[PDB]
This record gives sequence, structure tokens and C-alpha cells, in this order.
Amino acid sequence: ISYAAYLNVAAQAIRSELQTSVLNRSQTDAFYTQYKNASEPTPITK
Amino acid sequence: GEWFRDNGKHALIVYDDLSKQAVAYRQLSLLLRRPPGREAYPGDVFYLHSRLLERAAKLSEKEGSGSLTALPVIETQGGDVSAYIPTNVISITDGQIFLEAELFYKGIRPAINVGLSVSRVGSAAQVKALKQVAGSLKLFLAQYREVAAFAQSDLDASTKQTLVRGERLTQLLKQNQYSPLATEEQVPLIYAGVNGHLDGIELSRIGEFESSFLSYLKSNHNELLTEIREKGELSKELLASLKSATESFVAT
Amino acid sequence: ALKQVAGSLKLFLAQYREVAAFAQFGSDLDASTKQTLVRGERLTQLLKQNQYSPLATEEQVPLIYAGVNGHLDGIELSRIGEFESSFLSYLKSNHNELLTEIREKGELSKELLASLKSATESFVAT
Amino acid sequence: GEWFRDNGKHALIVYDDLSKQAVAYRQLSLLLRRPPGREAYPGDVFYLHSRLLERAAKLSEKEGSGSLTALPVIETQGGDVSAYIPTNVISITDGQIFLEAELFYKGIRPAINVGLSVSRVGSAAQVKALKQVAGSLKLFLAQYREVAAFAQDLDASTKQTLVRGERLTQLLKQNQYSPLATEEQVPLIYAGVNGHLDGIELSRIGEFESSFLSYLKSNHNELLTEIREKGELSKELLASLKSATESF
Amino acid sequence: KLQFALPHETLYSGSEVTQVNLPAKSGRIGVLANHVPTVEQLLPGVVEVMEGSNSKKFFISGGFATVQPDSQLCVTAIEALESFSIKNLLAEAKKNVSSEAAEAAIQVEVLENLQS
Amino acid sequence: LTIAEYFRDEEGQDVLLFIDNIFRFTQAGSEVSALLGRIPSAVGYQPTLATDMGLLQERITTTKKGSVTSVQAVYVPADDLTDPAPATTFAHLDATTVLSRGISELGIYPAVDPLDSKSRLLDAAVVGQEHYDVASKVQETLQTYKSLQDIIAILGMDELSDKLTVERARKIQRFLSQPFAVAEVFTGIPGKLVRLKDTVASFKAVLGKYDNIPEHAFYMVGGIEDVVAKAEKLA
Amino acid sequence: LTIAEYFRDEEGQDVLLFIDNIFRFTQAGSEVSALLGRIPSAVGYQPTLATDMGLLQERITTTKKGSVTSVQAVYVPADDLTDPAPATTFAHLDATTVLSRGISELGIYPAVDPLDSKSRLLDAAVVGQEHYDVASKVQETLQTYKSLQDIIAILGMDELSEQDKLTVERARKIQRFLSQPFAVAEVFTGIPGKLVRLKDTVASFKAVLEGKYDNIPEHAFYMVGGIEDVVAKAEKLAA
Amino acid sequence: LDAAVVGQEHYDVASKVQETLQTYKSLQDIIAILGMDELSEQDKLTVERARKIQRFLSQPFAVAEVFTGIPGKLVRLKDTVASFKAVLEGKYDNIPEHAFYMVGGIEDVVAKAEKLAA
Amino acid sequence: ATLKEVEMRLKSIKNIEKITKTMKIVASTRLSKAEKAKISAKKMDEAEQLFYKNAETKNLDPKELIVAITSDKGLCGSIHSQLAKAVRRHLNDQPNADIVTIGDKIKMQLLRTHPNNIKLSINGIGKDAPTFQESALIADKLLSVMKAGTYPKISIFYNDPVSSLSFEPSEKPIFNAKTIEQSPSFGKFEIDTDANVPRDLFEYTLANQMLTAMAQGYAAEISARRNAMDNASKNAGDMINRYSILYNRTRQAVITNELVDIITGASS
Repeated sequence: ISYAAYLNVAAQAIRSELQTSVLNRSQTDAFYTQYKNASEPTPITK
Repeated sequence: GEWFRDNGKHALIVYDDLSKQAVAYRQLSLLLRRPPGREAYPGDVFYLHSRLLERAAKLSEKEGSGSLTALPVIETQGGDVSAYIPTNVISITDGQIFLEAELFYKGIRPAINVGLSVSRVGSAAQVKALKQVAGSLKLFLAQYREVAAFAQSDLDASTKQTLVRGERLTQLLKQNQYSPLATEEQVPLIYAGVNGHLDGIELSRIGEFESSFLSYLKSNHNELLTEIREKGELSKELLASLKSATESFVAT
Repeated sequence: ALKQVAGSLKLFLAQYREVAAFAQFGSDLDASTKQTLVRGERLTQLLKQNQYSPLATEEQVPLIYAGVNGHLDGIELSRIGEFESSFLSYLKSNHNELLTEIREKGELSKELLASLKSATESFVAT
Repeated sequence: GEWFRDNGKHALIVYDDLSKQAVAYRQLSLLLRRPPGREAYPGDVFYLHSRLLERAAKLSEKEGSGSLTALPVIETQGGDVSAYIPTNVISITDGQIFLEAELFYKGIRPAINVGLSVSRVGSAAQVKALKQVAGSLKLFLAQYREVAAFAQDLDASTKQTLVRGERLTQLLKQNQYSPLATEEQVPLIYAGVNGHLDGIELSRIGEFESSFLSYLKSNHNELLTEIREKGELSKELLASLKSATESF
Repeated sequence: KLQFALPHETLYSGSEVTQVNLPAKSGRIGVLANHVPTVEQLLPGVVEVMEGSNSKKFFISGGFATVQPDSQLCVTAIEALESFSIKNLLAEAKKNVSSEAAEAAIQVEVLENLQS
Repeated sequence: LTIAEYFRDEEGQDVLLFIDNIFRFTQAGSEVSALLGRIPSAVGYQPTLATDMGLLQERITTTKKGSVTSVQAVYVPADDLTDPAPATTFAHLDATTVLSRGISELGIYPAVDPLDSKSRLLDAAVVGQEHYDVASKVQETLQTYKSLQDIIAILGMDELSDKLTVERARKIQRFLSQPFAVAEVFTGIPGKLVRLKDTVASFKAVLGKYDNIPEHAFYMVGGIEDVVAKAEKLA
Repeated sequence: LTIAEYFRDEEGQDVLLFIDNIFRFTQAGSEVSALLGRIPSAVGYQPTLATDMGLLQERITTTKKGSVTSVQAVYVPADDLTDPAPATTFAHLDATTVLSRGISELGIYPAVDPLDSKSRLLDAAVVGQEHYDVASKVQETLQTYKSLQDIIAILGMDELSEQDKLTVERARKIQRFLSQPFAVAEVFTGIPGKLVRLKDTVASFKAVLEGKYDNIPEHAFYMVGGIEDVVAKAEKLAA
Repeated sequence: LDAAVVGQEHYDVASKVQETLQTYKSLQDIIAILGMDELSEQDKLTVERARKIQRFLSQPFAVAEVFTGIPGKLVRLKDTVASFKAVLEGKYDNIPEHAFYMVGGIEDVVAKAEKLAA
Repeated sequence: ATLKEVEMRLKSIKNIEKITKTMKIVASTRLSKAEKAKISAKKMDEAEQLFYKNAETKNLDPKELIVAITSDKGLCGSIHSQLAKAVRRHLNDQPNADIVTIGDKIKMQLLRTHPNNIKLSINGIGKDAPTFQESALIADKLLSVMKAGTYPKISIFYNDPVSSLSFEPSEKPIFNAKTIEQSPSFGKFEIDTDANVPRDLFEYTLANQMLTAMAQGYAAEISARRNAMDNASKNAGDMINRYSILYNRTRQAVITNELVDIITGASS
């Protein structure tokens, strides 16, 4: 858990009809993938 | 058919198909040792079709006012419409109706390419009631086709709605074979489209919407249909009552 | 014996042809595209041949096997050509018994195929 | 045009339009049941233009040195120079001046495409004075066109010549019915190969021509008489040129 | 001088303000005109900005407040209004989904005071 | 023709006629046409092409006496469908099965092009509403590829919004392939013969329930029960 | 063509000849030439395509008595300008008048296109350096207006700089000052027709180009006669 | 053009010139529309080298000097092979392309390369 | 040459002409969000960096974490070209470093030049305008799986839109918990020595400075994609019309040659 996470949660709460852009920042598609000497472990989502 | 025209009556003749008549006359002329022309067709391969089609006409009130309408059929190869015979007939007819294979498999039936298919006379020979409700329908789709590509990601407002309309307008233009609708059953379905009373309905049930909606009119608003059928025009009071009948079905 | 080593090579090569259509801008390859692009490109250089230099059946079977089964992927692109003559020398020296069986029998059986499987991997390393 | 040739004189024969002649010669042949070839032209359409354009040449000393000069015209369709007739004449005429519509619309007139245009006798037929001031200018503008296309990252060196060719070609924009003397053309060509007009902005680049012309009417009339009578540049005047042009 | 900031939209930019109430990690303290330079983290709450006497209140996502030596205030968060602002499907589906999940308890603390 | 013709009228039985190749018929008419002293037609064919084909195909019909089911093989010169040979033949067939060189290079056998093969039996009042309904969805999914493909060659399947339907193209197209017993010296893969109703109920489910297994699992398999046995052996 | 000749050779007037369509004159020629048994030329046209067109068009010239001016509608087969049909016809054509539906879409009558229609006699040595200079500024400005359609559709109009917004104003008006109420469509439009003479047009536009009417609204240009008819309409719209 | 008549090296070089020129040819369209940017580094290099190969194949002629203006330089076979081989290996991947245009031997490229540098 | 090949080749270019022009509009109409999120980020950037300025924070006196910021989408110009070199060129001085790459088209050049340096890569992000949630999560992994807090120096590489027709590769520093409290003018600000403020300040400035870098990074890109495809539609013009003439040159020659055989074989 990170401090940026302690803030992310709150930013999701303020999604509470006329919420235009606003919906583009509500979610995102992210896939991180480690790497080795290049080789790379299994790609998971955020 | 010309008999009917000469006696004050009306006749519609369909040539299915002229592409094959041309070939026939080619076979005759070639064997008769006649000078060949572009693609083997004799010189007067144009005067052949010109003689024929120009026979179809609406006579003046002076003689009988009878009319002979003609719907010639041309079978085009690979879509090419610039060939000798095809372009020949086109340059005689008072308009063309094009059918694409692309749209045909896509689900659009009849598959009509409005971008190319256009009548010369057009408005003058249309039911005034239909002309009123679908005046902009011609343009709408002409602009919908070019904006159709924008599907591939974000929509503003000016093109956000255009994508909403046409997406269900053409879905409504879909019409199953052997099921001709009267002009009295057309205007209600076209009014709902152009004005935008269908914009907020899932396409999956737009097809069934046509049926249930027409059955609702015939049963409850029988009068609204009988005045369109008989008058063929939309009065200020009539067209207004049309809106109410529409928005009433949108709720249920 | 040629039928074995080349089950669906042809059909694969033809499908490698369409792969290079998307591979032109520099898009990251997935699992179903990376495997074929590497093997498919190395099979190309593998099937190249010089004029006046015909290869026998017992010479083709091994070369093809090392390509379709999954062995030549490791080899470097530029070292593909040299691999041909090198791999055939190793055979005509050590497992020369294999080559004289391909010519006489004509058909690869489970017995021979097993032996070839082992022989190939032996030369990929050292 | 041959009488002036045979009698030790000079004549300029200009055919226009040659393409329109070919079509006319194709008309007769077809009516004469002559076998149609490429583009429906008979086989001897080359022979028609071959035995014609060869009647134009510089005669020998003992023959009188009478010369006939030909300027055939060919109307291409869509710039398609790879057409049957257009190619046939180019295989006869030793030299081509191709005018591209692309450059015509832009205003660059004459719209001579340096890339496709070339005379098969440069120094041989060109006045020596012009030969010096034009150090392979044809090869400069031919490569310059590659700068005005790829550039459109601001550069320093190769982009420097971009400013050269810009005002050099714009300087060549000659109007209709405005012929110029040899001595009037020589100074302009030298003000380019080194970029002496670099300072002037894209507006009066043609104004300098009318200005410098006046400066020679009386202030520098001495130069005009030299080039007119001799027709060759010397080291004497070569150094005398870098000063009268340096003033502006 | 207040400088309210967000990644998507800036609210204030050197604008003159009389007093601002920032919900620090401690207690909601009103920053004076010439307040001492401090740097404290802001937990989700209500930010009151006083333009003269007029009252403006925004609900804040949570970020950092910074009083500069030049008595300049720097307030930042993810998303900041009140007239533009019920979710209870988190007290069961989230609160008791204990096995993102184990820490799914910050959600309840945010909405409770949002109604306030 | 005359032989099979006798079994139609005089023998009063169901006939089955196979022509291979029918193209060689008009082709042979072309050779003689010139020699016989005729002014050649377009594409160097014969002036009598639509009537020669007519005086041939017309005898291959079903009458009140007997019925004749004809399966004609047509060769297309240079794979050019505009050639007067394939052209005139089309208008005589109640059903077609166009073969293209592009479909076989994918792997799917046969090489049937699903966007030019159309029968006049594709009617709701013929094969059954369901049959038609399913068959229409299969056609819809496909065409979009041929047109939307231009986005895939420039970027791929990332801008696809439509995104669920664009992928069914690489799944349905593969499931169309059927193994044969006759062509054993071509693949060596044992053939499969699916019937009528099975194929119908098999596609409706896919049209994305069976969207879990990518690529192979619908490739060279029987009905729908085969697809289950081919998804097990993870490839 | 013979009919129109008389009103020139015998009355010395400026006779107008309309040929619609001119392409079917070429097509019909091919049919006849083919019927007679002559060998078809390039693309299947008559070998006598050059001369045939020549005999007709050449009789359309300015004599010492009068002149005959032909306005012929040209059909371009498959939108191909290299086709023997137009390529031969265009050789005789002086100027062109393109009636686009895109200008008609903007509700402009006549629906003439300012950028497509061009004239061989748009030469300063024919219409005068004055007329020439005015015309070239009109076209050039509208040309920079057609290009601005790009950023204007998405950004708005505030992206225009000093010279960028000053000229667009003229464009928005010039494009509306070109339309003209014809006296023939009067019994259809109701609007009385106004014949704008050559002398006036040159003066009217030049003034606007200088910027002496930037004050006048854009509506006082739509469907109006000369320049005077703009002023009288500017004070009637204020009331 | 066989490794038996012109030697293995001559054939290898000539071949490696063709192989490269086809890659640049098969992308004439890609470049003409999108640009070199959209091409991977693998292609990026080969393409850039081909642009140098094609322009270095250019050679002035003695007879043409009458209207060309550039002196015609004759190059013998031996120099040719070694030169083009060097460019392939990457020995000259930093010299401006215009330095290869209308020149003789490789020793003439370095001459024009520096005279244009200053 | 072929009757058809020049027509279907004209098709695969006629529709390529509109497609590059249709994406030029997408990039040009999306420039509005780009020129906004750019100013919003920058304004928060000033608000965020003013503390780092008045506190006089600077790197301490061989690990360093490098973050690459670009997209996975191509067709944007040399934005993935020049930025990757700026990184490589900065990497030359200090080979001892780990590189986290956001976007795949940046992972391209780095896999070539320095394959082992890449210890983490983010996939499928560069398509929309960046968001905090996106970055805050990238930093959460950067902090966790990478342990950025153990690094003496953090460097973010992004693209800065200097002009609307040209971009600019740039670099910004991120200071860790230890570098913040050990700042020369850090005492200047009153801070309770217990509520781990310096620690929370780094984990928060790690996410923001990324978004600020992304905002300008994906803004300079959209501004470069419009440019990249305006030259494309124009380049598609010298094709649709070039080969258009070549189609006709073939059509006229098809009708003539198709007619010659007829006339020739009619003379008998």
C-alpha cells in the first residue's frame, strides 16, 4: 500500500448523473511486466 | 404495355435484364458480318437501348395522361459501372438504384447505396406526406456514411449525435422481402426516425419496434392513418397529432 | 521419410508470409506471433540452395527436422547458412548409421525418429 | 526553312502542334485500312517524325554552313511523358524542354522541370559568358528539389541552400514578351551561385532586375558593351564584376 | 494568496484570499494572511476559501498544503465543489471481503463525512 | 447429357449429373468458332456464348416426369470472375460454391469463399427460420473484416471499440473447415462428416460463448461434440 | 449551328449557341463512323475525331459583322480528362463554368464555383490590369478561406490572428456577394432580377477588397445586385 | 555473375548490394507516405545504406561532360568491389549521402565529403 | 500493368488517403484536451515545486532509477526516436542504472541498446490522456517491485511541447525521503518530526511528477501525430492521383487492345 493509494481510494469515492472526461479518469487499462537478464515474468494487471 | 399508356391507363414494365439483350444483339450483328465496336458490340448498341427506354413516358393531358414507367435491369460484373453497356443505359435513365454486395451481407436489405443511387425527378413524384417527414433523411445518411468511419474512439457533441441517429435509421430502412408497406405505414416509421423518437432505443429491438408500433396505430389511432392514406399530406394539426401518438408509444 | 519431417511446413510458410504484413511498424509480438516469426524467418534461409548443388533425401530429412520440430530457433540468423554444411558433416562422421537407413528404408519409423531426435539436440550445443 | 539552309543563311522552324499532326496522320491510315498499332497509330508514325526533324541541322563549311533549327511541340496528357508519341519524338530530338503544369500553377514560369529538362549540347551551343556564371546550375536545382520536399527539423548547412534555390528559381520567373539581352542575363546568374541576393526578401526579388537594369543605362553602360561585342568573360572583367554587383 | 491545484483543472492561481480552512492530518486549521511557513498533508475533507467575506467550500480528494515564506499557499489534490456533489455497497461487498481487499476500509471513512 | 436425360423421362427415376469441367465446353466452342469463320467476340470468345450455354443448361432441369440434380465444375480463367465463361454460367445455377486461391492459404479446407457463394434456397420459408437466422449472423460478422481490415494493417485490433465481433472472424472462419476422407494424401488428417441440423445448433452457440478457446479448437473438426474433444488436448 | 450563323452573318448580333450535351455529338459520331465500316481509332472513337470536332467548333468564331458564342455542356467519361473525347473537345474550349452542388448547398444562386471555373481570357492584356488585379485578390482570399475550414471546424475562430481574422470577414461576405438574383427566376423567387454590368462589378469588389465596407453586415450581400443595392439594404436592415 | 568467374567475393558483394536494394524498393511506398520514422531500426539502417549505394552507383561520363559540366571519371573493377563492400559493413555510415553522388572511387568520396563539410 | 492490379492498388491507397486524414482529425480534435491537461499539469507543477524551490532540495553527494515516458502507439513521428536517444545518451555516462519503461515503443530502442537495464515495463497506456489513478499505480509498483526508495537518484524522461509544431526531450528529478529532510532550507518550514511527512511527500511527488510528465508527454505526442499525418494525407495525394492517371493510361489501352483483336480477326 502506498500514500498515492491512500489518496486514490478517495478519488474514486468522488465519482458520486452529470459526470462527463470525468469518466475517462475513473478507470484505466494497465499491464506491468517484470524483466530479467531481455526475459520477463508473467504480465499481470494493476 | 404501351397499349395501356395510349388508353389513359398506367403501366410499369421491368426489363430483366437489358444486359442480356445487348449480348443477344451482339450475337446477331457479329454473325451478320456487321462492323464490331467497343467490346464486340455493334455501333448502334446504344441506339438499341435508347429506342426502347425513350418509349416510356407520361403523356400530356391532351391525349390521355396515361403513363409508361420503365425499370430496366443491368447486371454489372465486379461492381464496374464504367463499362460500355452499363454506362450507356445509365446515361438514358432518369435515375439509378444501386445495390452493393457489401451491404447485402452486412444485413442492409435492400442494400441501397444512397451515395450513388439518385433519382432525377425525385421530390416532384413523391407523396407530399412522405416528402415532409423525410426531407432531411436523404442528407442525414449522406453525412452518416462519412462519419461512420470515426468508429475507430471519442465523440464530441456535434458528431456524437449524428452517430446515434443513422445507426438506427438504416436499421429501420431494413425491410424483409415480400412485405411492401403502404405510404400510410411509412410516414409514422420515418417521422419517428428523422425527428428522433427512436434515438434512445437499443437496436436489438428496433426491428420488432416496427411491427408493434404499426399494430398500435391500426388499433388505437386508426383515424391518424386513414387521413394520411386519403389526403397524402401532413397538416399542421395532423403532423402535431402524429408526434403525440409517437411519444405515447415510446413510454410503453 | 520426407513426409515426416515436413508435416505442414508448406502451409506454415504461406502463413508466415502474412505475418510480415503486420510486422513492419515495430509492434510488440505476442505468444502466437513471436514463435512463428522467429522460426518462420529462419526456415526461409534454411530452404535456400546453391545452383549445381543438389541435396539427397538423407541430407534433406535432417535439415528439415531441425527446423520444424524446434531446434534451429536458437541459432543466430547469420549462422543459418553455415549450419547446413556443418550439421551434415557431424552426421557423416558420428551418426552415419542413421543416414544409410533413411536411404534404404525410405520411411521413418518410431525407432529411427527417436534416434534422430536425440542426435539433433547433440549438435545444437557444441 | 531549307532554302535558307541550302543558301548559307539561318532559319528557325517551329512545329506546333506535332501531337496534332500525328493524330491527323492516324486518321488517313485507318481510313486506308492500315493495321493499328500502339494507341491505334500505324507502324510508320516514327518514320513520319524521323525523316521530318532530321531536315534540321547545321550544314558543313563547304556546304555553306546554313543551319535549320527545329522546335517540335508535343501536347502530353496528364504529364504522361511515357506515351507512344511523346517518347517517339524524344528519341529523335537531341534535347527536351519539359514544362510541368505543377510549376505553372504555382507561378514558376516558365515551368521548366530541371529534373527532366536537358540540352544535348551545353557548352557547345551556350555562350561562353553564360558558361562561367552557371557552374552546373542545372545539377544544383535538380538536387535542390530534394531539399524542398524532404525538409517539409530546421537544419544549418543543407537548409542553407534552401534559401539559395528559393530566390534563385524565383529570380528565373520571366514574364511573357519580355526578352533579355545576353549581357542582361549574365549578371543575374552570378548573383545566385554565390547568393548575392540573399538579403532581399520574397517580394521584390524581381524588382531588383528592373532596378539594376537602370543602373547600367548610364552608370554602368561600359560593361554592357563589352559582353555584347565579345561574348566571353575575362579575368579582367571577372574581378570587375564582383564590385559593381557588391554595391547592392 | 491562494494557489489551489488539480491535475485536470486549476482553481486558484495567485488570487487574493483573506482566509482558507485546510483539513490537515491534524485538525482543520484556518491559514491566516501572514501564517508561518509549514508543510502538512491534507486528508479528504472540506476546504473553505474566504474571498473577502464570501464563502466558498470544496470537497477535497487529498494531497498536500504548503505555506511558503512569501505567505503563499499551495493546495493540491486529485479532484476538488459542493453544489455539484448514496454508496453503501462497500460495507458488505468490500468491508467484509477480507481475505485492495485487506485494506478496503478507507472507503467507509470518506463517504460518512461527505454527507456532512 | 443425353444419357442421364433418358434416366429422367423414360426411366422415371431421380438422376444425378456431374460435369467436369463445364468451362471446357464453351472453351471448345471458342476454338472452333474462329476456324468455322466467325468474327471473334470480346475476350476472343465466340459470338454464340449465352445461347450455347443456354441450349445446354436448359436440358438439365427438373420436369414432371423425373428430376435431375446437377453438380457442375466451372473453371475460372486467371481467377477472373468477370470472364464471359464463368459469367454466363452463374446465371444458370440455383446454388454456387465459389473456390478462391486466398482461402486455402489460410489452412481452412475447403477453399470456399463465404462472401460469393450464395444459394436461392437461403430462405426463411425453406431451411427454417432458425437456420436462416443463424446463417445471417455468420455473414454479418465476416464482411466487416474485408472493409475494417485496413485498420488492422495500419494498427491492428486496438482501436476496435465491434471489438467482440471483429475477433469472431478469426474463430468462425476457422470453424468452417471440414476434414475429408478422400483427401488423405494431402493432410493425412482423418475426415469428418457433419450433417444438417448439427451445424446450425453448433454456430448459434458460438455466435461469444465458445470465445474462451483462441485459435485452434474449431480447426478441422466435426460438429460441436468434436470441438470439445479438440479443446482438451491443449496445443 | 446554322441557325445561329444567320443572326451573325445577316444581323451582326452576338448570337448564343447551346449544345447539351456536347459529348453525345462525339459519341454519335463514333456510331456513324462504325456503322460505315471504318476502323475504330483509340479507345474506340472515330478515326476522324480531330476533324469532325474541328468542322463544328471552327464555325463558332468572331467575324467582322458579329460573333457566335457557344456554351457547351461537357461530359467526362469515367472522370478521365485524358480520354480522347474531352482531350479533343477541351482543345477548343476557352473558359469553363462549373456549377457545383457544394456551392448550391450553401444556398448560393447561381451555384457557380469561384475556384473551379477558369477563363483563358483572364489576362491583364484583355480585361485590363485593373480587372485582373481585382479578380486575383478575390480568388486568392477565398482560397485561404477554404484552407481555414480545417482549424475552424474544431478550434472555433479565436485562433485567427490580426491578418487572419480581418480577411476571413471579407471572405464571409465576398462569398455571399457573388450570388445574384436572376430576372428569369423572378416568377419563381419573387425577387426582381438585377443585371450587373461589367463596369460596375470591377469597382464594387475593389472597394470591398480595400476594406471600405467592413462595417456593413454579412447579410446585406446575400442575393443583391450591384454595390449600390448593398448600401440601400444596409440601412433597411437596421430599422 | 557467378562465384566461379568473378570470384566468391565479387559475387558476395554484388549479391549483398541487390539484397539491400530490394528492401529499399519494397518500401518505396511505406516511406513515400508514412516516412522512415515508422520503420524499425533494422530497416532504418538497411534503408539508409541503400540510399548511399544507389547514389554511389552514379558515375560521370567523359562524353557527357559537354552538357553535364562534371568531369567523367573511370573506375576499374578491383576498386569497385572493395569500395562497395566497405559501405555494406558500415565503414561509412556517417558520411553525407550527397558525398556519394557523381563520383569515382571510394577515395573520391572522402574528397567530396570533407570539401562539403567545411 | 494488370487490368485489375492497378485498380485494387489504387483502392489500398485511396482508402489509406482518407484513413490518415481521419486520424489527423482525431489527433487535431484531441489537441484541445492536450493543450488543456498540459496547462493544468504545469500549474499544479508550479504549486508542487515551489516547496522544493524554497526548501532548496538537491541530490545528495551507484544506483539511479530511470523512467521512460511514451506510448505504445506509433504514427506520431520521431517522438519515440529522439527521446530514446536522450535516455541512451544520458545512460552512457552512468551505465550503472535500472530503467523502467512506460509504453512499448520506448521499450523498443532500449531493448536493443541496453536490454538488461530494463527491470520493469508498463504496457498499453499511451492511447488516452493520462490520469492520476494511472500514475499513482505506476508509482505504487515502482515503489514496491522496484524499491525506488532505495535509490539515491530518480530521473523521469518525457517530452515537453515547446512549440505546437515541435517537441523537446526533457528530464526532471525526483528526490527520495532522505534527500528531502536533509535539504539545506528544509527547516524553513515548520513540520512535526513524527508524522513521517518527508516520507509521504516523496511517495506523493512520485505519482504527480509522473502525471505531469505524462500530461506533457502525451500532449506533445498528439501535437506530433497531427503533424505526422498531415504530411501523410498530402503524401497519400501524390499517390491517389499519381496512380489514378496510371489507371486510365491502362484503361484506354485495355479498350483499344481489346478492340484490335476483334478488328484483326474480322478481316479474315
